[PDB]
Amino acid sequence: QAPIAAYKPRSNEILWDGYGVPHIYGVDAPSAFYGYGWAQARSHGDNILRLYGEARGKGAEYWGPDYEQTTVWLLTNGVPERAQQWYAQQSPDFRANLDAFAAGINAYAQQNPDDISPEVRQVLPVSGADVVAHAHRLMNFLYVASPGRTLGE
Amino acid sequence: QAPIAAYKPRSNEILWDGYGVPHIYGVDAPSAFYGYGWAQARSHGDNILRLYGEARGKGAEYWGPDYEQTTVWLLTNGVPERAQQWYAQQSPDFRANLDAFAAGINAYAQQNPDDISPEVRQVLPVSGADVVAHAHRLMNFLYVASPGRTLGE
Amino acid sequence: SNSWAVAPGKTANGNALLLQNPHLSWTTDYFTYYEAHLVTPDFEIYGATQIGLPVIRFAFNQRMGITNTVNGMVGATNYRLTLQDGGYLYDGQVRPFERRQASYRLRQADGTTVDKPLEIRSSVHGPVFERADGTAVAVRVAGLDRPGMLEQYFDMITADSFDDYEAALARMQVPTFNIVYADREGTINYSFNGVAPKRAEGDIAFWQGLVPGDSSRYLWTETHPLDDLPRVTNPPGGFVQNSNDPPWTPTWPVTYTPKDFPSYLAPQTPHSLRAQQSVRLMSENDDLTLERFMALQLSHRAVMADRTLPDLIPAALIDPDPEVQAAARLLAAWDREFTSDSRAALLFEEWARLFAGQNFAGQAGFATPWSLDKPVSTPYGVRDPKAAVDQLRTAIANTKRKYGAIDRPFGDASRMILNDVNVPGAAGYGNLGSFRVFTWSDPDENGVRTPVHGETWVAMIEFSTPVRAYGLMSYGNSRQPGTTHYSDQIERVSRADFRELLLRREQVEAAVQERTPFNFKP
Amino acid sequence: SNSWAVAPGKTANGNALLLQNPHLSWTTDYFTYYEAHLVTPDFEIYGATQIGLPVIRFAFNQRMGITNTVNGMVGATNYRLTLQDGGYLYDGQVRPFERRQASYRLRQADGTTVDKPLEIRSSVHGPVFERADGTAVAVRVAGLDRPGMLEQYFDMITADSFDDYEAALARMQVPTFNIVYADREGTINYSFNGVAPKRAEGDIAFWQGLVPGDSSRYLWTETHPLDDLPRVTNPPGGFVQNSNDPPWTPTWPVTYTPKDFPSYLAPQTPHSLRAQQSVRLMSENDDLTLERFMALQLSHRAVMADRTLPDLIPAALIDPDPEVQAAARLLAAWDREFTSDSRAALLFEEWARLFAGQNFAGQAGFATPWSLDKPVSTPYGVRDPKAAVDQLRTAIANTKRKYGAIDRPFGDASRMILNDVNVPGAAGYGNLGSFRVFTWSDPDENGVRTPVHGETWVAMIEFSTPVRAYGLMSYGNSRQPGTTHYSDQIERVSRADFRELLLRREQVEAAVQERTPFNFKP
Repeated sequence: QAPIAAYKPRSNEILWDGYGVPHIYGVDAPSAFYGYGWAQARSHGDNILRLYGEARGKGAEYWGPDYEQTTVWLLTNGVPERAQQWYAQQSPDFRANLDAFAAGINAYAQQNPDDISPEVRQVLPVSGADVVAHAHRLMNFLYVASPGRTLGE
Repeated sequence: QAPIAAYKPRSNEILWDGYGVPHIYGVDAPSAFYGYGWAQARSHGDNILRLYGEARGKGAEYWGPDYEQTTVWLLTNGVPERAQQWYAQQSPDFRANLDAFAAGINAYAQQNPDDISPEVRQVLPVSGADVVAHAHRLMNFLYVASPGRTLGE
Repeated sequence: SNSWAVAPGKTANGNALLLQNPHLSWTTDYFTYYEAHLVTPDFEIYGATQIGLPVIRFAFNQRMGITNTVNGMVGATNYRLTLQDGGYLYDGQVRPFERRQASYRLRQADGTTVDKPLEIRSSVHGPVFERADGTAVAVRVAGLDRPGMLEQYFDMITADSFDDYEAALARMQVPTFNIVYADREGTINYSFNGVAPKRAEGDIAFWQGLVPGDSSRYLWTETHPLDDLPRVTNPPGGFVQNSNDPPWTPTWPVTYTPKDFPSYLAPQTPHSLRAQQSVRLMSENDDLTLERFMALQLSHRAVMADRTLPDLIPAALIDPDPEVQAAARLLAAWDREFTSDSRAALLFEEWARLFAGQNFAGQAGFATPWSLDKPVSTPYGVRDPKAAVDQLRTAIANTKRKYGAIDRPFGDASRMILNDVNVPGAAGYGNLGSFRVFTWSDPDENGVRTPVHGETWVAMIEFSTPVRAYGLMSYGNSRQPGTTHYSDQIERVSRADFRELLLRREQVEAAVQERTPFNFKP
Repeated sequence: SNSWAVAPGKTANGNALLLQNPHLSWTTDYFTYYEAHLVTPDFEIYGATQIGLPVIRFAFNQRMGITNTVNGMVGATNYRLTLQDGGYLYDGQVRPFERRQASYRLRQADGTTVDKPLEIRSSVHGPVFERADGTAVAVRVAGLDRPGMLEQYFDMITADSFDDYEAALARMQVPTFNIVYADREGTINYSFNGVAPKRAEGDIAFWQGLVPGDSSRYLWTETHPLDDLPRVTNPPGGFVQNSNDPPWTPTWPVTYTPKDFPSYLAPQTPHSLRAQQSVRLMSENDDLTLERFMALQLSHRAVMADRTLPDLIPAALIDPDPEVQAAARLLAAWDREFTSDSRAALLFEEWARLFAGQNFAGQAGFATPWSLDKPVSTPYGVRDPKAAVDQLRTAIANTKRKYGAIDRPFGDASRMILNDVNVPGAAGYGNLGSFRVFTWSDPDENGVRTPVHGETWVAMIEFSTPVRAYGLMSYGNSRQPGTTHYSDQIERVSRADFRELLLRREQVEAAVQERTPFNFKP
């Protein structure tokens, strides 16, 4: 008993169903990640960009007081910088996928500038490192170590 | 709010339904008890007669070994005799009802001698005292004081 | 036996409801109930009573009705005698027995008789007997001077008011039984009736075993009057009940506690799961209709399953035997009702037979013991899940031996067979929680069991104007050889299809099938 | 979050089943799940993941799939520092802080920014913070040298065999989460994953509070490898599960016990009623089909009602207040399910809020405490029925204040409202026993509450050939302003009408609504 045949894309395309679910077909990994980034930007671009902004430690700079506590938390914990460090330690192939994903987000914003919330445009363009930064913040400084448990709030 | 009207029988009769349930109508109490005795004899005559036989302390005499333990139990406890004593202490009106009931059982056996089991004919005729004897055995020497609890069986 | 009385306030139409539900052997002759209706210009009574009895014990008419259940009133004392010098030791001295030489005939196989002597002895206690093990015992029975039992019941079931009923009940001529009452004016009453001797010491257990027969210190003489026994009238809860359980929760909330009576009147043992269902079925339901009242009577919940399966199932599931796991999954899927189609019921009874004993009354296996403080939710849990799982292993074997499979439909094995009528059974053992009772017998070689005892005379009455009542008699109204009225109601019983009890003249006339005119020639 | 993996032996068709059921806030941006499908000549992945993440965390394809649930791996330690002489006391001596002057901009209301200085200090433990109460705390986070989290998930969800999956999982780049796996070859696996520091002393509670920051005795350095953490593969029970409960009953029967691991890896606290349902729903069911598997996921049993109502109801019934009695009868009639039409559910939650606390996790009110020996049937009973009845009295008041009546239909108050779609709710709080979760918010002025957290991405996969999967996303697949894909799935959620997830080319082509050809110009 063997799995059915794996499909083999001949062109890069996203097939969306009636619920807004993206089916990303790429001729290679980078293409798939690029499409995934594009799709995500189109479906949740505003919040993704804002989140990437926070992961840079620039939440306070971009949006003010309500984002300052997180900025102090990420800066004091060296998150933005470690993100750069982790980004540099990625394997070549995976860095390409991360870069393609980031390029996907930028391309979408580039092609549809009117769909990007105004207060979030200042974050563009995002980079592979921003992608790593957000994942690092989510995993280690939101799930594992929360500001509440340290600050005792 | 008052109960519906109480029916008032003009003749003595038993109206049986399709399930063999007797509806005994009497012009007075004795008549009703007589009808009830007749009805009971027709529906359960064999076992009633046998039971009355046992309450006389004559179970062993009439039916043998299998009824001897009960005979010894009722005789030693003075049941047959106390039944006679209790019968004599009944109010006149209630003794009449007990007598009518007994007469009812006898009348039925008298009118339908072929429906009375052969081994139970020897008990006929029953008397008001037999009626009291059975009730006394059932209450005090079956329900309240059982031979098993005394004999330790 | 079960017994329910509902006050107007707890019903939809404002009329008291009454349930007659005695449980007795289906074969013992003197326990056979007979249905009848007596009408006179001065009284009317409808109901069932044991054959041979000239008065109806489970009666009702347009105005009132009563029902009974066993309370086991300890009206007799068995004394261990110390035999000495031709008499018995009493208060340090030797007393002589009252001796009477009697004789009785004993029928022989051939029909002749032989005379057998019988010496009847009495101590100051009462008649003397000798057990197989040699113990000399004297039995003292209370109320041997109460000749009016039959007339008291007659005056009770024929009373024109509650006061007359009580006055009659107060004569103390009926030596035992819990008696429940309800009438059209709205009164409901529960009475722990019987002739109980006044004792200066000892709890019920003490007076139930052999009491020392060597001291006047234990020779009682007086008996308790009605106002000394547990009684409830129109309680706050709007209902009164009794399912053979001690009289400590005859209603909810209660109106008295054990300490309010002599410790020898009634036991203070764990209430059966059926008795617990009784209290729940009444207290948890409001705005009752006769139809709803009747539906509740059919309750057949495997209450012990609710108290044990949550602990048993997980423990059984870890056993490596796929049959034990299969039995656990079968029991887990079960709705815990004793319905004809239940495939898990039989297996559960078999487990229960081991967990709680052959009569399902055992308490040692529970994790949380019974408590009067939680009378309808204890005992609970499985104390030793591992040992309980071994019991299940054995139960699986016993279920297969008895019924042929671990999942035979309950109603395929449980049958009600009378003459040529054979119908599917439902409901079951009261100690397992079933309110409606059918004490199933051991199965035959093909796994078929039938009722040995249980539902017999079942009636529900609404004291509206006129009254409305429904009933059924499991084994018919006649047991004479060849009668057509022995097995003609069991099919209805299997479908809970009750007949309307006809009290009104026109109803009876419309239903007449046979007429027996009679002349009572005094 | 819930997670189920079923081995072939426990299914009808012989193919492993997998359930992706993460529970997260419906509003928190970084917790928003997004559904996607990625196909390349070398791999394929379908599933949900948090927005911004370039890899799918809840993935599956024709060969395998995984799911995650929070296990709360304690990968960080907060130390109480003792400040002294410009440094901190460590092993009796004063050490200097590593000090770094930084600066950051803070946007003003008018859009301009101001520079704010930020000094970043570190002890030997890690970055230093100061709480509002003045406590100086240093946070040490494990795995700050694990840059491959995203690639590990990529290699995990894209593994060609279980061995590749394990090898990838073994890299220890994913710092937390319980991870469940299932594939078409029949393997199912549960892993209590995360980067846990090796500690020489102290149980989990010790390492969760402020640890002394004045001694190297508590400065950990090494971390545990995969083979040191709780894991289960193809257990005897045929299933693996986790509903956020400690890893002590990931399967039934269990394959290890707390003593088999360091006391600081996971807590040994009472399993939630939802986690207990999880274990029962799997262990008690056999011969599962994907349809049956999906029906079980919808479980919404008020398990706490089964553990408390038997004791509460009788106690409430004796209270003289007819409203308390009415609430007791309402609760007693309830089938104990969180269905849209339940008239007793809301009242019960309100009682539970007092009996077990606002989060329903309280244990002090139970009569029989929780025990790992009876992991799915304890705690149980009401310790103080009288006090519990007072709590009910208050609950009745709270139910009326919040919803307008003590018997408002659950689904009339519980609503799922997204944009203009407003549909009836069902199921509820996990701590009350509901497996399918909808953490309802406090009601508005009209008694209308909506989900704050709960079911989000829900998917069930059968690893047949080809695979068959169904799913639903509560809040749609888009949250951009004006999108039509935010509230277009909630109506389906209210009817448990799952969509077939399309992985095969022809299926996707048949469903295409928009096409986005693209050119990736590196």
